[PDB]
Amino acid sequence: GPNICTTRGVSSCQQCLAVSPMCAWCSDEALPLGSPRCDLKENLLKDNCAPESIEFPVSEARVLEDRPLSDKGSGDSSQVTQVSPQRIALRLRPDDSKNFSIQVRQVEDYPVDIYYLMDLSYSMKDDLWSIQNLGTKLATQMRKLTSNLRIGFGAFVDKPVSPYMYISPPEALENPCYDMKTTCLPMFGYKHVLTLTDQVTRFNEEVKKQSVSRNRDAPEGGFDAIMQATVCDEKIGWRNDASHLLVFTTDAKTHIALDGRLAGIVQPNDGQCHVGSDNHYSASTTMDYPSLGLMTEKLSQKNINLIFAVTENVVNLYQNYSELIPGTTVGVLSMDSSNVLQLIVDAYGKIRSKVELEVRDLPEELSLSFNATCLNNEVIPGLKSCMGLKIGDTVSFSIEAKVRGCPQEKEKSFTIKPVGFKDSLIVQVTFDCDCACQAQAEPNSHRCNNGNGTFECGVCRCGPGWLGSQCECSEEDYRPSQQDECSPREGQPVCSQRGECLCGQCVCHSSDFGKITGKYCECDDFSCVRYKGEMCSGHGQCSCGDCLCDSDWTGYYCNCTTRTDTCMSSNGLLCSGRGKCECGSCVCIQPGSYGDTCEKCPTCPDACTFKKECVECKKFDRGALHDENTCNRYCRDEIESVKELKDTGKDAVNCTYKNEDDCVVRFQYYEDSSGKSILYVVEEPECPKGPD
Amino acid sequence: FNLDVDSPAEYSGPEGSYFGFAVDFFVPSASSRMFLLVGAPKANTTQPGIVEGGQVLKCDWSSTRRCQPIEFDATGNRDYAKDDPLEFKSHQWFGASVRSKQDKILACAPLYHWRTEMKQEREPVGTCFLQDGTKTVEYAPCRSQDIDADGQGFCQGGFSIDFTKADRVLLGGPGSFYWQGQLISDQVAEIVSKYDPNVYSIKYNNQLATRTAQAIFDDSYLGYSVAVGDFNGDGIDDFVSGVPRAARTLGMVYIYDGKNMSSLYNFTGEQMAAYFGFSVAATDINGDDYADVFIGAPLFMDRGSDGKLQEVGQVSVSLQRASGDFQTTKLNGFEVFARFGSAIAPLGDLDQDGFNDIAIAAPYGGEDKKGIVYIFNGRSTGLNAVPSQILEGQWAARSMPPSFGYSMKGATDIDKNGYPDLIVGAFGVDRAILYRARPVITVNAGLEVYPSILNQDNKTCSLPGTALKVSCFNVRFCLKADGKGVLPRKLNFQVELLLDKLKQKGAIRRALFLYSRSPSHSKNMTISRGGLMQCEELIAYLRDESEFRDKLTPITIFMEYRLDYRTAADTTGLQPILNQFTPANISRQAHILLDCGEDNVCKPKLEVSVDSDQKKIYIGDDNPLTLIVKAQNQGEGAYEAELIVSIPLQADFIGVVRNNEALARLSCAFKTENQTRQVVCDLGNPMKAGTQLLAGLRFSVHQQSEMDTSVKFDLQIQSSNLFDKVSPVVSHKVDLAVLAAVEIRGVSSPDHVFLPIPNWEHKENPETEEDVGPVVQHIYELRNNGPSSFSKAMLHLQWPYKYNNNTLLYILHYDIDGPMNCTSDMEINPLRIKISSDIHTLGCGVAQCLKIVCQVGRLDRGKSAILYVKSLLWTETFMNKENQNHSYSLKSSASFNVIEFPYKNLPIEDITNSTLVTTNVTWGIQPAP
Ligand SMILES: *[C@@H]1O[C@H](CO)[C@@H](O[C@@H]2O[C@H](CO)[C@@H](O[C@@H]3O[C@H](CO[C@H]4O[C@H](CO)[C@@H](O)[C@H](O[C@H]5O[C@H](CO)[C@@H](O)[C@H](O)[C@@H]5O)[C@@H]4O)[C@@H](O)[C@H](O[C@H]4O[C@H](CO)[C@@H](O)[C@H](O)[C@@H]4O[C@H]4O[C@H](CO)[C@@H](O)[C@H](O)[C@@H]4O)[C@@H]3O)[C@H](O)[C@H]2NC(C)=O)[C@H](O)[C@H]1NC(C)=O
Ligand SMILES: *[C@@H]1O[C@H](CO)[C@@H](O[C@@H]2O[C@H](CO)[C@@H](O[C@@H]3O[C@H](CO[C@H]4O[C@H](CO)[C@@H](O)[C@H](O)[C@@H]4O)[C@@H](O)[C@H](O[C@H]4O[C@H](CO)[C@@H](O)[C@H](O)[C@@H]4O)[C@@H]3O)[C@H](O)[C@H]2NC(C)=O)[C@H](O)[C@H]1NC(C)=O
Ligand SMILES: *[C@@H]1O[C@H](CO)[C@@H](O[C@@H]2O[C@H](CO)[C@@H](O[C@@H]3O[C@H](CO)[C@@H](O)[C@H](O)[C@@H]3O)[C@H](O)[C@H]2NC(C)=O)[C@H](O)[C@H]1NC(C)=O
Ligand SMILES: *[C@@H]1O[C@H](CO)[C@@H](O[C@@H]2O[C@H](CO)[C@@H](O)[C@H](O)[C@H]2NC(C)=O)[C@H](O)[C@H]1NC(C)=O
Ligand SMILES: *[C@@H]1O[C@H](CO)[C@@H](O[C@@H]2O[C@H](CO)[C@@H](O)[C@H](O)[C@H]2NC(C)=O)[C@H](O)[C@H]1NC(C)=O
Ligand SMILES: *[C@@H]1O[C@H](CO)[C@@H](O[C@@H]2O[C@H](CO)[C@@H](O)[C@H](O)[C@H]2NC(C)=O)[C@H](O)[C@H]1NC(C)=O
Ligand SMILES: *[C@@H]1O[C@H](CO)[C@@H](O[C@@H]2O[C@H](CO)[C@@H](O)[C@H](O)[C@H]2NC(C)=O)[C@H](O)[C@H]1NC(C)=O
Ligand SMILES: *[C@@H]1O[C@H](CO)[C@@H](O[C@@H]2O[C@H](CO)[C@@H](O)[C@H](O)[C@H]2NC(C)=O)[C@H](O)[C@H]1NC(C)=O
Ligand SMILES: *[C@@H]1O[C@H](CO)[C@@H](O[C@@H]2O[C@H](CO)[C@@H](O)[C@H](O)[C@H]2NC(C)=O)[C@H](O)[C@H]1NC(C)=O
Ligand SMILES: *[C@@H]1O[C@H](CO)[C@@H](O[C@@H]2O[C@H](CO)[C@@H](O)[C@H](O)[C@H]2NC(C)=O)[C@H](O)[C@H]1NC(C)=O
Ligand SMILES: *[C@@H]1O[C@H](CO)[C@@H](O)[C@H](O)[C@H]1NC(C)=O
Ligand SMILES: *[C@@H]1O[C@H](CO)[C@@H](O)[C@H](O)[C@H]1NC(C)=O
Ligand SMILES: [Ca+2]
Ligand SMILES: [Ca+2]
Ligand SMILES: [Ca+2]
Ligand SMILES: [Ca+2]
Ligand SMILES: [Ca+2]
Ligand SMILES: [Ca+2]
Ligand SMILES: [Ca+2]
Ligand code: NA
Repeated sequence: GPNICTTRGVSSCQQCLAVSPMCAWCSDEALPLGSPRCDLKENLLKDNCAPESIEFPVSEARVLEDRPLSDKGSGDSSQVTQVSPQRIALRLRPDDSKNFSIQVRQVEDYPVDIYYLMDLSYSMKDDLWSIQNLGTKLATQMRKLTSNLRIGFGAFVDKPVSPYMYISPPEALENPCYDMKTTCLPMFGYKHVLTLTDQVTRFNEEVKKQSVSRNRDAPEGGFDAIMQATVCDEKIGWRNDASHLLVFTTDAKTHIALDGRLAGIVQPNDGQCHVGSDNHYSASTTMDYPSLGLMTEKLSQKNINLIFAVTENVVNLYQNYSELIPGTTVGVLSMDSSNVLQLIVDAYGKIRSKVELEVRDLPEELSLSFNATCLNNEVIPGLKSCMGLKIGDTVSFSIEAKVRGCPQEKEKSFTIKPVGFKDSLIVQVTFDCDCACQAQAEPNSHRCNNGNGTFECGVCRCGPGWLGSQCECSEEDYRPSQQDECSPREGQPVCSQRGECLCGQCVCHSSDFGKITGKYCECDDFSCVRYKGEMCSGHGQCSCGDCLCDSDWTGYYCNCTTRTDTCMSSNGLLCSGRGKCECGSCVCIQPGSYGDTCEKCPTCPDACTFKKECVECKKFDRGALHDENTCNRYCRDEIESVKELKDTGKDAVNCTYKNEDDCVVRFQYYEDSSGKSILYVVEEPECPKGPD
Repeated sequence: FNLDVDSPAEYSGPEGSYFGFAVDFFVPSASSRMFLLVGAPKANTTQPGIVEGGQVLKCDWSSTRRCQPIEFDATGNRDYAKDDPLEFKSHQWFGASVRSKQDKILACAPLYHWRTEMKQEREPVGTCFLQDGTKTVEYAPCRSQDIDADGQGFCQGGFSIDFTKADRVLLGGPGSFYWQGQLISDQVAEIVSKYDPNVYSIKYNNQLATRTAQAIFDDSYLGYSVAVGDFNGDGIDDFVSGVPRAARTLGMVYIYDGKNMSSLYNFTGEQMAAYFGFSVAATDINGDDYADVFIGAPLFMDRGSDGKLQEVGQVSVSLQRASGDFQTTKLNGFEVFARFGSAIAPLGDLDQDGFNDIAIAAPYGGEDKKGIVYIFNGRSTGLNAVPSQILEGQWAARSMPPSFGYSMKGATDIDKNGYPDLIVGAFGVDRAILYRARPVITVNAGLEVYPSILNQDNKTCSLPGTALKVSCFNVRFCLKADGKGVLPRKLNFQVELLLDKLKQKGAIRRALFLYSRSPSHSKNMTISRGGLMQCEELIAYLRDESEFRDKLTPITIFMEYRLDYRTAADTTGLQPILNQFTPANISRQAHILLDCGEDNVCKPKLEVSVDSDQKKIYIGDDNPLTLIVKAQNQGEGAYEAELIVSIPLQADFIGVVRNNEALARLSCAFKTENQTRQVVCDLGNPMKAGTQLLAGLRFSVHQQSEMDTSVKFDLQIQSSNLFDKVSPVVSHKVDLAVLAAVEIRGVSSPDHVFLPIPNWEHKENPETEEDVGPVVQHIYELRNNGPSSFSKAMLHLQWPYKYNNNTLLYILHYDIDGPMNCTSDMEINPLRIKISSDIHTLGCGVAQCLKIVCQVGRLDRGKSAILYVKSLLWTETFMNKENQNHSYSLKSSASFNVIEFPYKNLPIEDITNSTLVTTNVTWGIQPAP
């Protein structure tokens, strides 16, 4: 019956496909003039159309490389694979979509690179001493998580130039500590010391050879060193298939981009490598500090994990900086760097506890929506990341690619990759805009009857004036002609009053606004909805009274964002654990909760009624969390069985409950004892007592 | 939008000298000539033994683009002793800042180093040079005997500079006092009069200067940038400075009183490391004589469409009000890493429209990163956030980014054409370029057709050639033009006329001119500046009845006017420009006589009505409001019939409904024309006789505008007919209503207590919480979810205080969160306890009650009031409760009553509800079975 295909696709085969993915064309002359030329695939068959002469392209997404997921990262046999599939060919027809899927695994026993980038200001003299044996001491703990481990070393202070440096008296240059009654190395921006090696002893050796320097003002130039350690891939020696950890150790605030102007340095950081044979950052005196955006871009590309190991006095600072460079982790460092070891280990586990997907080179007219299956089979819609993972775990993501219109390009390739991973899914997208029958087109006249029009795909379409089925009438004045059924009925007006019916068809009036199309001039290029004075909220194209939303917008008005970042809590939890993110805004579900991310809930039950489930789950193998098999994931706090309860310490919340065995269980929990969270249980629950 | 980009003046300096790092105009009062001033911070000079001392070049504008170095100082380093220099001018970056007020030029060397006279040093105090004709003094406030970093040793004074209106210098020194930064202002008179070449540390009398502060303010870089303007009563320029590292690199902008360096207002950035305060500017952007603040944060990261951070830079625009409060909006860059906001240059009134304009630079934007400069026009409502012109760098890099836009300067009509011009610096390629503003012309066109209604049977005038007569009409078009400033007397316009525009491209040409016999006709035209609305007539006829069939489609007469501006250029080839908000064309339309009665005139009978929707508009939120209209023409045909729905400010037009297949899908549009907001819907052209329409117009009315009765829509149909052209106007009132979903909820923490209490010993005279029992928290929340707000409410808490002389839940202390005060009818915590770090129900009905009453203020949508009641379980009571083992449910209850609303002239209704909160005290040990 009358559909969208038979009212918009009748113009031509290319536009027939352009109408709808469900449309089909007919290239057979046998079909007499009167029946539709663009219709459903079935309807064309039903109208006895030659199956060979039917143009019906189908969108597909076939996998080209489908390597399985590795079980061990130390696999020297086959190349380690942590993402499947690896390559997909996507082919789309106008305004069509095609969904696909990807599996990401946190592979057990993956290789690790650790570059130790160290502040060597005078305050770090004691730190430099405590890490003399750090190497071997580190190699042991890392052995528990990986077999193949390389480490390296690098140091920084600040740009060897005024005002950051002492340049007078002449003795201050050779020894910045001339007045402090001792000696320290002259100022240096960044020097690479030890290229990433598996010879752990080399670390200890090189560290003991190091010595500190001294800066004039408090902020230093670590950002220079961070950049250089990131993009000088060869010098540092990052391995392709290895987790990259860049440990940044400092006890002071830092210079940022544009600070360099005081020094007479106004050339913006190029993000390129500038550490040569001498192993010193040569651009230090001529190039400004890198901006946070630049550092982010390069860290993301080179798959480097920045770890901020800073002292108490500057923690909050670097914490706030970290929130501007996503994926970066911050740890609290002691004044002598005694706890740098556990900091690194704690950071590593944090790093491999999450999987977030990123997209590179995504074509303009192409949109991607995500679903995330992180836990069991629970499908989280509109999410492209998972958290609270353990090494060995595997998450899944469902992806849909939809094209708006049909960009007549050649071939485009984009990348869906998990952040910091080497492996990736490469998508080759191809667009089937026009029909194959258009290649064998005929320029003009000749075959298209006695007229001088044009003929392709078994159909004709004349030029200016000629509106006949096969080049009939001229520039009007050709009598009433056909009069035709230029309307869905006959008692209705002709051509939607937006044109006159000339020669068995409609000729739509012009409009200053935009374009009027359609078989009956019923298509409007500018009558789409409005949200705030703008059409389609200024985030969508108007197509025959319909809004075709832009790559990150949805809804009938094109005013609903697909973003989730504005729904993330301080917990890294979407709308805390209390609601869902609809249009970049948290809609709170948890009874009596509110706030931009549902953070506020003063009438929610005390924390005891939640931690209890973990105690029943972890320590008694029962409860709701057990039944749903979410114990390991949701209950991550350490739960230690204790003899008695204490009164000493701070923040001791006494929680009690009666279990299925009618025994009174008592438990207390610590919070930020040191960023951690403990939970003690009295090992002897109060039970009834027999005779008897 | 009016800046010439075809023929801009291009100036050049020595390569590597950073020619263009600083720019300004030189407008001396001793001459009728004007010049360009360009700083070349790294320029080599003839100063003996000085490498890259830097210089400032004066550039001629009349013809030859020649640049001459100004001779501030030809001497090299002065000596403290033999082979012991007192100063070091090499790499001093002289020219890094340049300012000029009339005959006086101030230039600075922010990297000038100084030995001091106490010890061998090399401290960058910085120095400046003030020149006036031939006299040259050296201003160097930071070069004092307060040395080292804790003092003004590393001040780098002159890093940024500016003059005030009363001839007073403002100077920035980012390095003073451990890089806290410093502002120092001196009278130009004293800077000159007190100069003494034999004194290296001159003290000026009327000096204003910020002073050292606490060490938490260190490394803030006060004086990184400076601008001046008035921000209080007196007409004295106050001091505005950027402090980009302030507040943990959030960045700040300080404003000091121009009279006595007193602090006035502060601004604070919102994203760390964004370098908020890198550039500042002050200019009145909305023509209200109140200077407005512009702040640049070139490394700001906004959130992309994907949701990811992206460095695009941001500019803060703060409109000053007579109140003292600023009205601030924000403005983001367009390219990543382009550093939009690196330079903000006021232009004065670039297009002479009555409001000042401003230029913002993204010196690393554009393809090939050559540099972009965006122009923003001002208006009454503030700054128009959409740039009217982009300026693209024309030079590619060599070893450094061209940095086109890194420095700029405007507000100086250098060719005296009535329009201020603009200098842009590109120090990366040692280039500076001057863009001249083109004169702006405001032209209003006229078009009328006689007669409007064509009668095919009225063959009046003869057709040239044949003996036939035709039904003809007159087409008269008019052009008047005028523009401020310097621009030609006569103007050449290329006007072209088109008959039946909406009916071409293969359709039939339905109306022709008398001679050309075509729908098209062009015409050269030359009008005079002012009010001479020069007009020209044409005679267009109409094809014979048989020639065509269509006679309902109106005949649209189209007129467009071009401009031969390639001819109207000045001597130097500065072509004029049209006002961007003026339409280059205009349309009128004639209609053919059809079904207009015996009198040959169409007299319609238009009438419109709106169905009583009975919908209420609840104050507080956005309300879906769909008005249903019936527009009927119970008379003759109404040409250009339009439905005019004039709507109130509180309303926005969503669109015409289309889901209903029994409702006409009209073609409507929203226009803000004049000071009236209204919706316009096409009802047919012509809306034929007897025609009747039913349409739905969806609206959304955002309210919460306090005391009002209702909102009204006015509807009227109007046509372009001569008789009965409109319909009676119809008003439609929709009542405002009040609705407040107010709820109260509670909770106990814990909600249960198991007996016996561990380690609990009975003390006859209790002192601590530990001595009494466990802590029990009851939290009560009164929250207003509903759209409407309420102004006053009462909260009543009933607390189970005692059961037969036994204390139960002993209240220690209660806290409050929100607009409410509370009062307990009994003394809270009588025993002064402090430290830090079959189940029977005991309600207030069967127990001694402690009442807590609370008065609640205004709770708007989404707001709430919270009562935290912290109590202790009186363990003694439950142990020797005559006997031990028993199960008790301690019940407290809270009710609320909303008593007042702010919407006084509207039907209200008191709101009441309540909840209860229990704490169950039971025995986990059951000695049975
Ligand atoms: C825009 O933002 C900027 C930046 O945030 C604001 O600028 C700041 O404004 C605050 C508020 O005025 C300033 O704080 C004040 O600092 C004064 C500086 O004195 C310094 O030198 C003296 C010696 O001459 C030292 O005594 C001070 O240091 C001592 O104390 C500090 C700790 O505060 C220690 O670390 C030191 O070791 C010293 O012991 C300073 O170095 C300071 O005098 C002033 O103190 C008064 O006010 C505070 C409360 O704010 C009181 O605690 C204090 O006792 C003083 O007030 C009492 O005493 C006076 C008499 O002395 C009485 O008259 C009063 O009635 C009262 O009894 C204060 O701490 C800060 O310096 C300044 N920063 C900068 C860089 O400008 C702008 O305000 C803001 N503008 C707007 C419009 O918002
Ligand atoms: C103003 O006038 C001065 C001269 O008075 C010019 O400065 C000269 O600039 C050139 C380069 O443009 C310098 O030549 C280079 O010298 C380098 C070594 O000297 C530098 O470093 C030492 C360190 O002690 C300093 O003592 C000395 O002052 C310099 O700072 C060499 O490294 C260079 O050779 C190599 O590098 C270059 C670039 O990679 C290669 O092209 C060469 O082939 C070679 O491999 C080079 O010789 C010269 O030293 C500078 N002179 C001075 C006194 O500083 C300014 O350019 C000029 N400015 C303007 C705008 O006119
Ligand atoms: C995008 O734009 C559309 C159109 O304005 C927005 O739709 C509106 O959404 C609001 C949400 O509050 C709807 O209000 C609701 O009305 C119902 C009754 O129908 C009521 O029960 C609810 O309590 C609520 O008040 C409103 O109906 C709707 N407007 C219409 C008529 O389309 C939409 O919110 C925008 N999306 C976003 C999140 O930007
Ligand atoms: C780091 O950023 C946090 C915000 O995430 C800052 O916390 C708030 O800072 C504001 C502005 O100074 C204060 O008004 C609030 O009192 C702070 N709230 C909290 C949670 O403490 C914090 O000050 C920043 N710290 C540093 C050193 O930069
Ligand atoms: C993610 O999950 C949602 C919810 O199941 C999916 O939403 C549906 O998508 C189909 C098309 O694939 C639509 O026909 C339905 O109308 C959608 N339902 C709702 C309620 O939105 C979504 O498709 C999933 N994403 C992917 C890539 O599979
Ligand atoms: C510095 O001068 C300013 C004015 O230039 C003084 O500001 C005055 O403050 C008083 C209150 O003490 C106000 O009532 C006046 O309106 C202000 N004067 C003017 C002219 O507006 C300020 O008091 C001075 N600084 C100090 C420390 O006294
Ligand atoms: C018949 O048509 C003629 C020609 O258009 C009309 O005559 C013109 O009417 C306009 C009215 O604005 C006058 O300005 C012109 O001067 C008239 N032209 C001439 C040649 O006189 C006339 O009005 C029409 N007559 C009737 C009764 O239909
Ligand atoms: C209006 O006058 C202009 C001249 O100002 C005429 O332009 C002529 O057009 C041709 C083709 O561009 C030029 O080569 C001639 O030099 C022009 N002739 C003259 C007289 O200079 C133009 O013909 C006139 N336009 C109309 C429609 O009358
Ligand atoms: C008649 O005037 C209208 C309105 O000024 C013109 O519409 C603009 O045309 C330009 C150039 O084609 C477009 O880029 C704009 O989008 C249009 N503006 C609006 C508001 O739609 C129209 O082009 C003019 N017609 C002719 C033939 O010059
Ligand atoms: C809570 O109590 C305070 C103190 O009485 C009230 O705040 C006062 O409001 C009065 C209005 O007459 C003012 O004159 C006082 O200046 C305010 N007190 C203070 C300390 O400034 C407040 O109105 C009460 N709140 C409610 C909701 O009842
Ligand atoms: C794609 O997603 C759909 C649901 O939208 C699902 O039914 C289907 O199995 C998926 N197809 C593939 C091959 O991933
Ligand atoms: C089109 O082709 C015909 C021959 O069939 C020829 O006579 C005619 O001239 C052509 N049209 C034009 C405009 O020349
Ligand atoms: Ca340090
Ligand atoms: Ca240390
Ligand atoms: Ca003032
Ligand atoms: Ca203003
Ligand atoms: Ca202006
Ligand atoms: Ca000018
Ligand atoms: Ca009549
Ligand atoms: Na009101």
